[PDB]
Amino acid sequence: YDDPPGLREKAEYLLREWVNLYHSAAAGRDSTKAFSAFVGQMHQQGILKTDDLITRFFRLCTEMCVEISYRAQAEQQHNPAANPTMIRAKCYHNLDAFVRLIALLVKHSGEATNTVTKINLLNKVLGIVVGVLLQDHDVRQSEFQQLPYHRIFIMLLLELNALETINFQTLTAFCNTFHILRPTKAPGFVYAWLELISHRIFIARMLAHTPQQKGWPMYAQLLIDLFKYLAPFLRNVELTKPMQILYKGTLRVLLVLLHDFPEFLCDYHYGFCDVIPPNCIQLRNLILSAFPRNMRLPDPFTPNLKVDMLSEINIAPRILTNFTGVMPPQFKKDLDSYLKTRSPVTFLSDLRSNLQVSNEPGNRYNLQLINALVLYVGTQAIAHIHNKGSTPSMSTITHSAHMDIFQNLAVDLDTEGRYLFLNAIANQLRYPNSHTHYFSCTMLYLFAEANTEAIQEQITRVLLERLIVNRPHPWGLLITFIELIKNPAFKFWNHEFVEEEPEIEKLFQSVAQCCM
Amino acid sequence: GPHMLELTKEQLYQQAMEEAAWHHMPHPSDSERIRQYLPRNPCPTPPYHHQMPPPHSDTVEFYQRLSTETLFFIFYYLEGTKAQYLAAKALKKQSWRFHTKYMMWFQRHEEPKTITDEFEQGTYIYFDYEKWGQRKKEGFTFEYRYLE
Amino acid sequence: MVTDQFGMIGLLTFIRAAETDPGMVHLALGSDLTTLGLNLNSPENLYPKFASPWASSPCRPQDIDFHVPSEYLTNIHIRDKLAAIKLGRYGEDLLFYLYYMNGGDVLQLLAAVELFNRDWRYHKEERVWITRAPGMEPTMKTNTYERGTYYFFDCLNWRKVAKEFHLEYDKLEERPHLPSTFNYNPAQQAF
Repeated sequence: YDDPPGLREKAEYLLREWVNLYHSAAAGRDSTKAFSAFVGQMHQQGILKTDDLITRFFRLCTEMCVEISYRAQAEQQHNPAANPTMIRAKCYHNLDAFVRLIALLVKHSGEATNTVTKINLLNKVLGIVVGVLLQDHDVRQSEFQQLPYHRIFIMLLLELNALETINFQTLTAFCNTFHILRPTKAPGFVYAWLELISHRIFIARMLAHTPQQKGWPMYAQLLIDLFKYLAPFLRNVELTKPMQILYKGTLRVLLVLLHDFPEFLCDYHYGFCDVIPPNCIQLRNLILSAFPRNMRLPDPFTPNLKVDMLSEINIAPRILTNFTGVMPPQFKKDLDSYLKTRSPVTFLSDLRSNLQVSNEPGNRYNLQLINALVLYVGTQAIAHIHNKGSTPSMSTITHSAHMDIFQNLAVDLDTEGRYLFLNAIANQLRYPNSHTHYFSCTMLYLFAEANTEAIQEQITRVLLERLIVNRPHPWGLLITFIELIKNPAFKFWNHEFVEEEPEIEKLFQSVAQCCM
Repeated sequence: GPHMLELTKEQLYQQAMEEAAWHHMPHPSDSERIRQYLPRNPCPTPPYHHQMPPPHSDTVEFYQRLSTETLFFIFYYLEGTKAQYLAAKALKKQSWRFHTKYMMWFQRHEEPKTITDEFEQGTYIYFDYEKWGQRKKEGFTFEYRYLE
Repeated sequence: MVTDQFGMIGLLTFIRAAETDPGMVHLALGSDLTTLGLNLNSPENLYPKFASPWASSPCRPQDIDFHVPSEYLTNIHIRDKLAAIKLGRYGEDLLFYLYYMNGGDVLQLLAAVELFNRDWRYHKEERVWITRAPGMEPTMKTNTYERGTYYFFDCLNWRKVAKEFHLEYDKLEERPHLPSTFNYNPAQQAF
C-alpha cells in the first residue's frame, strides 16, 4: 500500500518460519519456548520499531495466509485428484500458527504491562483482519473465500478465553468485530458469521457466563443484525436455496436460545419483533413463545379455565427495548394530551395519516411506529386502570381514550393498516402477564364491537395464521382464540362466512390437532 | 414485473455474495483443531443406520465398557480430544499406567518384586503402538520419574 | 368481505401455494422443528453440544477439543513408528465403537464394510448388527427368509446378545454404499 521496500518479503519470511517453528517439537505445546526466540528475531529485523510497522506486519501476515488459502483452493479445482482434507490441512497449518502468534503477542503484552494495552492490541489485530477481509471481499467478490478469517476469528476466540471481568473486555472486542462483519456489510461471510455468533463457546460466555447479564444487550444486537439482513428476502416470499439454508440455520440457533435462555428471548422480544417481517409466523412465534423458566402455564385446553383469576394477570413483563423512542416528540406529546383529556379530537383523524410514513410506494406504513403506539397505549391503559383502582377486565378496558384509539384504528385504517395494527396487538398475547391479559381483552372487544365484516375477518386471520403454522404457539394467543370461538359474535360471523367460502372450515379443523 | 426487482440493487448484490458463499460453505473441521488420523469426512448415510451415537456415550462409564484395544485406538489416533481424555480416564480406572518416556500404557501383571522411592520393578503387560498389540515384559523397571 | 391478501382468502391461497412449492421453507405453514436434529425435549442445555447451525447432530467427544495433560500429546514424538489405520487388524469392539460413533462419516461406512465382511448383517427395521452364532445353522433357509440362533450387538449394554429370531432377507441390508464423491458438504444440502 504505502509499505516500506522489502517489508513484505521480510514479513513473509518471519511468518513462513513461525509456521515451521509452531509445528516443531521444541516449541513447548503452548509454543512459549519458540515465541521468546521469535520476539527477539522480530526486534533485530525491526518490525516492532513503530506502531505503523506492527500494524503493517499484522496486515501482511493476514494477507499471506489468505494467498495460501486461495493457492490451496486453486490446486483443488485445477486438480480433482488432490485430497480436499489435505488441502484444508495446508490452510489450517498456516492459519493456526498465525493465530498462536497473535494470541501469544496479546497474552505477552497483557502480562508485561496491563489489560488496557492487551485489549488495545487485541482490537488493533481484529481491526486489521476485518480490514483485510472487507478488501478481499470487495475485490475477489464471487470468488471471496471465508475460511482464513473464520478460522482466525474462532481459533483466536478459543485461544484467548482460557479474571471473569477481564474476559468481558475480550468478548466485547469480538462482539464489535462480529457487528462490523454483520451480513449487510460482509454478505459473502454470512455462513462463517452465523457459525461465529452461534458457536457453543461464544453463546456460553456471552449469555450464560457473563455476570449481571451485561453480555445480553450485545448478543441481542447481533441477532437484530441477522434479522435486519434476512428481512427483505423473507418479506419477498421466494427464498433461494442458499437463503433457505441460512433461514433454517437461524431456526436452529433460535431453537437453542428458546430452550437454554428463554428469559433472553423474552426480554428482547419487542426488539426482534420490530425487525422480523409480519409473514414470518414461525420465526416470530419462537420469540413470542419464550417465557421465564420456573413459571407454570395453565393448559390452554383446560375446560372452564377462568383466566380472570390467575394472579399473573396483574404483573407486567420486562421490556428491555425502549419502544417509546420511535415516536416523533410532537406525536408522543399530542398522544399524551389525547390520553389524559380526549383533546384534540382531530388527533384521531390525523392518526392514520401519521402512521402512514409513505415517502416510498412500497413501505406504505411506518411499522415500528404502529407497534410502539399499540404497546404505549396499552401500557398507559394498564397504568390508568390500576391507578383508578381496578384490574384490566373486559369491562374496565372500554370507554377510555385508550380504547378510542384502538376502535378508531380498527375502523379508519385500510386492510393493510388493519393487518399491521392487529399484528401489533397479537404480538403481546404471550405468557400469563398484564400485557397478555390487556391485549387479549382488547382484541376480543374489537371483534365483538365490530360493525364491519372486514374487522372480524382480519382478527380471525391474524389469530388463525398464528395457530395453523407448526409449534411453538404463544399461551396468550391460544387463550384469545379459544375465547373468541365461544363468542356468539363469532359463531354468527363463522356461520355466514363458512357458508360462502367452505375451504375456510378446513383451516379451523387444522387448529384442533396442530395446537399446543 | 419481476418480483426479485422489488429487492434493491444492494440486496441483489448481498444475495449474489451469499449465493457464492454457499458454493464453498464452512466445513465442520474449519472450527476445530487438526485431526491427523480421523478427519471429518461427512457423507450421506441411509436413514435406517444410526445417524447419531448411543445415549450417554460421553461418560467415563461408557468408555469403561469398551475393550482396551478400542481405548488405545482412541488414545493414539484421537489425540487432544474429550474422547482421548475419557479413554485415558477409563484406562487409569482399569489400572493401566502411562509411561511418560516410552509413551505406552502399562498394567501390573502381578504385584512388583521391588518398590523404592525412585522406581517400581516387576512383570508388566504393555500396549505396543508400533506392532499394534499387547506384550508382556518380565523384570521391567518402571522409573517413577516417568509416572504421574 | 375482504377480496385482498389480508383476509381469509389470502390465507388459504398461501397454504395451497405450499402444494406447488418445491422450496423447503413455507413461511405460512412452517416446519416440524422437532425434525431439525435438536433434542427440544432434553432436560439438559443444548448449547454445550451445539455443533453448528447446519448440523443435524450434537458434538461428539472426538469433535470437542480438550486441553489434555501435556504427556498425552504422543503423536509428535511417535508419528513414524505408530502403526497405520487398517480396520482389518482391529477387533469387533473397535469396529462397533467406530460404527456407532461416526454417524454420517466415511468411518461409519468403512466400519460397516469391515463388519459386513466379517459376515455381520444390518436389520433395517430392528436397527441392529446380526451374525451367525457358533455351530448353530438356521432351521429352514428359504427363498425369502431363514430362522435360527443369532448373535446381535446391544449398543445400550455394549455386548453381543444371543437372541433367537426369524429374519427376512428383504429387511436385511446389502453391501454398504461408499459415497465416491469426496467433495461433499452436508451444510450445503441442509433443507
